[PDB]
Amino acid sequence: DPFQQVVKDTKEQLNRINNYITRHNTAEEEIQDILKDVEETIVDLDRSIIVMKRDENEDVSGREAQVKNIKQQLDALKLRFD
Amino acid sequence: DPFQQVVKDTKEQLNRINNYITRHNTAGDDDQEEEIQDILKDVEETIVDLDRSIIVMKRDENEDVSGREAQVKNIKQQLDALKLRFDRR
Repeated sequence: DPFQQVVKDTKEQLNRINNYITRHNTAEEEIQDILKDVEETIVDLDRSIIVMKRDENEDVSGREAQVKNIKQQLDALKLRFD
Repeated sequence: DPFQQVVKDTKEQLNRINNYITRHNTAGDDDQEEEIQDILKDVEETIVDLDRSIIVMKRDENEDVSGREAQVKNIKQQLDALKLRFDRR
């Protein structure tokens, strides 16, 4: 699952920057840039969830339309049976 | 889905009864007529179940989304604390 891999690698990337700050705290422009890259990645995750809610509402709508079509085919058939 | 198969199958049954009426403007034999009534019964119960399953699907998928949102909020918290730590260098 793509979503889970992105979450994992980002998690991982964040732990690396953290460890890097720890070692350098015990001991800049690049960290600021990396954090901007990560903020962008996270907004993309947010967007992908939104797309997912949309697509699933569409799948649901679509299934409901199929069941209603069967209902209509049954009703036409009952009438025809009369 | 199995949903899609059930739809497939139920439409097929509907078609077979239609074709059956076409071949019989008056009653076929008792056994034939009763089998048809049973198929109508089957179809009717299947509708209730198909409807019910759409409810379960919406539920399940809503849970999947909530899960994903919680996962993103965790990363975001993890980033925001790092940003502050970086600020305090």
